[PDB]
Amino acid sequence: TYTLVWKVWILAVTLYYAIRIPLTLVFPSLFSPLLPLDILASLALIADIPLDLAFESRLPDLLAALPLDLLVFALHLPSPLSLLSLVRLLKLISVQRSATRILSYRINPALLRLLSLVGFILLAAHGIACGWMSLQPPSENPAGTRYLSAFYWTITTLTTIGYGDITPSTPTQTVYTIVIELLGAAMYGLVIGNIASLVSKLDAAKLLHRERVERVTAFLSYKRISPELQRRIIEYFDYLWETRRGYEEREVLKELPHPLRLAVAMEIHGDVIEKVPLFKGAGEEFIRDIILHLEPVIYGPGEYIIRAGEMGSDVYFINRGSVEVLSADEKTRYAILSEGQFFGEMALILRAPRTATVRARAFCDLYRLDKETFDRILSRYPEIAAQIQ
Amino acid sequence: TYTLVWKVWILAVTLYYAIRIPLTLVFPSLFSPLLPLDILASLALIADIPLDLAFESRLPDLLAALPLDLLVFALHLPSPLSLLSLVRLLKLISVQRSATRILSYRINPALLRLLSLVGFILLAAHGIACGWMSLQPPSENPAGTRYLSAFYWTITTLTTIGYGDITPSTPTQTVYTIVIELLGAAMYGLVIGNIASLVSKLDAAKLLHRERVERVTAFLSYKRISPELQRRIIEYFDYLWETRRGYEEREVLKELPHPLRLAVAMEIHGDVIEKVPLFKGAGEEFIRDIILHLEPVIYGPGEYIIRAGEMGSDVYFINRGSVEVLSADEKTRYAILSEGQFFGEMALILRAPRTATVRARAFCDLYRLDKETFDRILSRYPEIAAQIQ
Amino acid sequence: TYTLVWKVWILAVTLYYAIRIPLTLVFPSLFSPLLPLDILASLALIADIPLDLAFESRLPDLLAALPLDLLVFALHLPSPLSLLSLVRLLKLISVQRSATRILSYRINPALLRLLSLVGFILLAAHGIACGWMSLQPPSENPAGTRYLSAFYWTITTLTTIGYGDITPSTPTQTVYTIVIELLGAAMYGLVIGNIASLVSKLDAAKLLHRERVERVTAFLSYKRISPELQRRIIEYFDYLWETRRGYEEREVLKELPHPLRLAVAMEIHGDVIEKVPLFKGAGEEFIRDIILHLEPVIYGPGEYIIRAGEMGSDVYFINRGSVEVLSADEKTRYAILSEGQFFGEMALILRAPRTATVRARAFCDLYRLDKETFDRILSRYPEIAAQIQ
Amino acid sequence: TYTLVWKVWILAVTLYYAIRIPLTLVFPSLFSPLLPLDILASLALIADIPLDLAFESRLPDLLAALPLDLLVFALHLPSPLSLLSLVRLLKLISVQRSATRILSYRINPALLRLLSLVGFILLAAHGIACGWMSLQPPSENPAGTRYLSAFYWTITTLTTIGYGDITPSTPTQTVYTIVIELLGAAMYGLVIGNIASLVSKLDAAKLLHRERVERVTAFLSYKRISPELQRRIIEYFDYLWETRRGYEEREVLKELPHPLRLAVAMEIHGDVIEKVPLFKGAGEEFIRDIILHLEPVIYGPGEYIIRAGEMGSDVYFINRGSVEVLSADEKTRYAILSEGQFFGEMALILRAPRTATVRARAFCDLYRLDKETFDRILSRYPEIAAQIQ
Ligand SMILES: Nc1ncnc2c1ncn2[C@@H]1O[C@@H]2COP(=O)(O)O[C@H]2[C@H]1O
Ligand SMILES: Nc1ncnc2c1ncn2[C@@H]1O[C@@H]2COP(=O)(O)O[C@H]2[C@H]1O
Ligand SMILES: Nc1ncnc2c1ncn2[C@@H]1O[C@@H]2COP(=O)(O)O[C@H]2[C@H]1O
Ligand SMILES: Nc1ncnc2c1ncn2[C@@H]1O[C@@H]2COP(=O)(O)O[C@H]2[C@H]1O
Repeated sequence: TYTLVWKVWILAVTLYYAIRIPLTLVFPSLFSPLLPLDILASLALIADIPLDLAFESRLPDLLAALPLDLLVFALHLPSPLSLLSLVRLLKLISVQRSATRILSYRINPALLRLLSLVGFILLAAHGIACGWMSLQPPSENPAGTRYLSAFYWTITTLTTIGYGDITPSTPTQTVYTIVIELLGAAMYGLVIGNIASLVSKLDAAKLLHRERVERVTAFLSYKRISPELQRRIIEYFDYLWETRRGYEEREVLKELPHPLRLAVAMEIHGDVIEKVPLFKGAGEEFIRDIILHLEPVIYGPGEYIIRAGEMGSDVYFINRGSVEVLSADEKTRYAILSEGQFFGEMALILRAPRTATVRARAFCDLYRLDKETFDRILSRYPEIAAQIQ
Repeated sequence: TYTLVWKVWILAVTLYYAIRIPLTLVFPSLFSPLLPLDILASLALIADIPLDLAFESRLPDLLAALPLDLLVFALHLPSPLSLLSLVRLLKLISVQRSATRILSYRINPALLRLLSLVGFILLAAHGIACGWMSLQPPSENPAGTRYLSAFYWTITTLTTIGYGDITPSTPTQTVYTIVIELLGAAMYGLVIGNIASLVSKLDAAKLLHRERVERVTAFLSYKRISPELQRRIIEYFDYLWETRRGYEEREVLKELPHPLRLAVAMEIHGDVIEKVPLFKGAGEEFIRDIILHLEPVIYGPGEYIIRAGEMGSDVYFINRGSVEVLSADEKTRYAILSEGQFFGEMALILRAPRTATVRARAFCDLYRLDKETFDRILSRYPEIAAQIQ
Repeated sequence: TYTLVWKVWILAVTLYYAIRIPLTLVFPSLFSPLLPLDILASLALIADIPLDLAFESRLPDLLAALPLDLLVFALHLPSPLSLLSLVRLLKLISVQRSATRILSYRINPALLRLLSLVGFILLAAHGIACGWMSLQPPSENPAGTRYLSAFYWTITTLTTIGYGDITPSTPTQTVYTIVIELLGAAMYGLVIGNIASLVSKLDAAKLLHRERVERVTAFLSYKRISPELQRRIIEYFDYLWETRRGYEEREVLKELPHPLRLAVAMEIHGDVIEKVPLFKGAGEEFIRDIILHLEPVIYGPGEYIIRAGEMGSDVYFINRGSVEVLSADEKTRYAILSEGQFFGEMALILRAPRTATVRARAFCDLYRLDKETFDRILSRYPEIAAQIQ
Repeated sequence: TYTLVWKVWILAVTLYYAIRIPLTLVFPSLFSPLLPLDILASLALIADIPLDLAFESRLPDLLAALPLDLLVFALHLPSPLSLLSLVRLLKLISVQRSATRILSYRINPALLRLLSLVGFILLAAHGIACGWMSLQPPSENPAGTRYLSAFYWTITTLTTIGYGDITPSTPTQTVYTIVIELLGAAMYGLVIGNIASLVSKLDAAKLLHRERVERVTAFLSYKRISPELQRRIIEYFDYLWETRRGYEEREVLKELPHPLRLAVAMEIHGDVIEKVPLFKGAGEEFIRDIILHLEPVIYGPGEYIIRAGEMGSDVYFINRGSVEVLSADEKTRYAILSEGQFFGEMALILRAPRTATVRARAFCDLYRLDKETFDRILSRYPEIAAQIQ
């Protein structure tokens, strides 16, 4: 758990190198003031190059391990022989790999890639400003002012803005500006593509539900469906989006493995069947088997779950909604059933027409178990089929 | 239902603050002329900060509740001590959250996010123009003209255009222009990504049908399918796209819950089975059970639904098309069947070869019920199996 | 079929209006030279406004029907009272709707939307150049040269390039340039989004096959699969992509309706079962029923379809590949089977171990029919079960 | 295998032509110095135009075959009559087609299209620089310097940067700059769209797993699932992503054909059933049949695979994890089972309650075979049902 601070320190030291080595390349009078920090960074990299193998393609790390920057700056080598100090930025590839490895589970990978690209773009802009120094004619200008001008020019170039108040004056400056132009176009396209990918998946669930509703309502309007049924279906879809975020229970449950799905079924509806008087005198295997076959169904307000006098082969367990039960002819209210309650128990023990109708008060979700699955389950458990009969 | 006008008023007051507080920061001679509106806005925010809890992360609302802007403007504090008045824009986050909460169901969420980003970009452009005032050297220029120049510069920057006729002249102006450059690149990328996400889902159904047709025709061309069958399949796909928008009936129906699917089946084909002479003397449960197993099939023009003399185990209910019936050898036209009619009733009561052939005149859609599902349904209802036999 | 030329003429006349009315607004000395074309266009629009109801939201058409442009130009009304002539561009909305309606089936809808946006952008650029005339100070410059300058400026603005050699000089010019800046950013974002949507679906099948291969090979590498089996699976996937474009036969077939799927099965494998000696003395219903249950399987080179001495319950019909049959111990080659041939016929008439092994020479695709479906089919046709026994 | 070097040579020769013919159009004093290379390229194209038919829409190849460039340059034809030499770039279309044909399987097609577009954009930029020469006024400037200026201008235009330090001065230059402006906007939009398409599919598997986890956890949080079960499910999903990259075994296996799936089952679990004492004295057909019905299930740490005293109808084969077995009441550890081992063998030979419980130590993956599939398999093989009983 203590490797996170070490990785953060590696981030800090590699950013310090990325900001320092091109500035020191530009200004030779910068090696000595930051010499202690430079040697500290070098020894940190040396001590980190074996530490990567502990608690874990490695060519960039090896290239950025040995200190080329110290030799070229101490010897005051010319620019072609000092451009080899730029190998310290090979640490950035391994840093980005480690960052994607450590915090991918906590941060959206598209957003993480976008922030990594933004940081790399800022570092590249600093490097391009330093390169702009390398070709700008010498002048009696403060280092801060000329760095501000170079950073302004490179930020104008990368963002494809092109004010034109800072333009090349020498052929080498023109070649460098063409290269930076192409690089800035490439990274601006990368930024826009990353933003587009992030945005297109920002509301994936909402868009999925929207197209789900649109296709259903278009199909219904083709089939000449009355506005009442259309409004009821739209209200059901709105309730589904507001409660389950438009996710069907069956699709989510089947995507889980057998033991996790069994535990989920336990926690969702084990109490509601534990209240059930019929299923006592039975082992936990029978309970798990019957609740693994509970098919959820959502009933809107004013909908008839069943009709009295009809055959009936289903048993319903209320999960989160509230539902009312009326008489056979639906004049008087027998009782009120809420979460944790169940009805239709008479259908399991006897094959006779139902006694009373039950209608949903509001949007209620309940689990329906047909007689086929119940008979299949009790067939595997003859000892349970005795007392129920 | 009266909270919509209150939310609209909150929108208006927060936009007024967003347009006012930076302008008043720029021009000190603006606090007094808009003092009544300022105090009205302040009292509206104070009265709204408890109203959010009624009829419903809250840190921005609390930050934007108390009036920092009134204190700094009355005391004429310097710019570093008056930048704290910008906390009133924390109301914008809650405003955007409320806007996404209230009208997401009525407006495409991608388009809603795009418009919200456009409005925020306009407000940010106004703020950036005000900041451009804050660093522009003082001059004897009208407020309108200098605001027009600043807004022109910031709109040029944000849209990544960069005319260059308005460029920084001071180092602080250069730093501010770099910051605004990065911000404008970021928001232009955001705009382009939002537009790309909106466009990619503009014709999701049409693109789905297009790739559906393309894969089918490529597979058929691989299998050496004659141009006649290819043209017939293409015509069927065109009819499907023009009627059902390329949506299969089974996929749409199975995506609905059991009661809503039952009601949809009711409205689609309850009349066509109510005409059916065979199914009278039966309860509504049997009707719902049989029509819940009706598998829709689309028959193109000139296609043979069945052949006379063949065994036959299907019954078809015309839904929206028109179909013709010929003789066994197909010389004479027996009759014409249209929407609401049905044929194949003889197969349900007797297992004998069919008497006559039936061929589709135009593109007709009808529901086919095989003998297996019918026998399964009537087995559950022995009382219905009596009169049918 | 003669409405296509009329729609093309409407396209030409509305483009002529879009290019003419702003130019004539800019140059008052342009109404008379194009007066015959103007009145011809007006009468064409008048005669077309009832023709839309024949052989087929209509508010833009009604607005663009009556000739506001003729009145304002003849009366030489000022700019605020002549801006009402721009209602003729309301014809563009109906033109775009008709274009999307007529040729959506022949041209990729994303590409069609991109071209429509490009044309609208060109027309808008012409209009913006005309507006640039409307605010440019009067000068002794040729109309062609000033139009070229205005079009250059507007094309620079819309493409977010911003050279800056043409910049506003008056406050009204600055406001117009800000508006055109925002519009150009919006339409450039629209162009980029349309291009991104078009590109993301350019290789949908290829990308689907690529991710299909990648997930399979990653899962196999996780399960420690030898390089031989990995190479065989990669070769099979390459063959599948090169022949069927990565589309599984079952997925394509099940996406078709029952009669079209039956006809496809007819054309694919009716000859190969017509050669089959066992299935003669049988009606076409039995043939269609058995071939509707043919499950396709792809066998790579060197793969064992079955093994001699094993029980065996499958019959295979070669479709497009070439396959060889060896002895029971696989020393001698019994024969060579090609497209249109079949083997495994002994398993249908007798439940005994197979006599010889059969191995694929090259990548061969054949249809496998297990004994379960065959027994189910022949059970429905007892008259066919006689001679086969 | 020797056609790859020929295709590379064609690439080199067509790039040489693309860089040469516009430069020679600009500078008439360039035909003679590169005459041997020109005639070598011409003869290479002539010898390649029949070679395309060997070891394989052809109109561009025929157009670019015959040497129009040699005639116009030798005759020193004017620009309108020498623009016909640009037909040599028709070779680029066939080159791109061949490149997409040869290395699509080895390189991501989106990335390949992006690189092809980048190369075409560089060639077009060179051509646009040459066209900029064609309209630039003659001056005593070195060819290198003026080419650098033209390339700088065209790169500024295409990347939508627009510095403005190089602007048109003549009407023809203005028209050319407008055309290049539109072309640069189009290709920049193409680059951004290609980058967006590449990025959106960079982490398709990771994004799929992320949305899989998000929908599951949202559904569970809706159903009031305790943080313990939520954490267990999150840990299982993390393990699944880290091992199988979030791919379910069933989905991957069913996407393979029957023989390849059979071979995969062989290699995955043939040894673990070869250790099994019960299944000896059985043929390979029975082994393949039983292992083709092995349903994989993933059990997290601390999870109960079965419970002692319960009926039990499953047999589990450990594949990659490690699992422990305890007593019936779970006080003592019976043994330790690892990869290649199996338990639950008693359920196959006798229908009695299980003797001991088995719980997973760490995340273990094992294949569960229920009694239904085993009974179905052994029913087809009566000779195997003897010794097992
Ligand atoms: N007053 C009530 N309280 C609780 N449950 C009831 C009441 N009336 C009817 N039910 C249930 O509703 C069912 C409808 O008919 P059943 O025969 O299935 O058995 C009935 C009971 O399970
Ligand atoms: N003239 C007709 N009018 C209506 N239906 C018919 C006519 N002729 C045949 N049919 C139907 O077409 C069916 C074809 O053969 P069946 O034996 O299934 O029973 C037949 C009737 O259901
Ligand atoms: N020489 C051959 N020519 C054609 N088919 C053959 C030949 N030898 C074997 N077969 C087929 O291969 C099958 C393998 O064993 P069966 O008993 O299924 O019946 C066999 C025949 O159908
Ligand atoms: N000590 C052990 N070593 C290996 N396997 C065991 C051990 N104890 C129990 N099992 C297995 O675990 C199973 C649990 O109950 P069964 O009756 O299915 O048969 C048991 C054996 O297959």
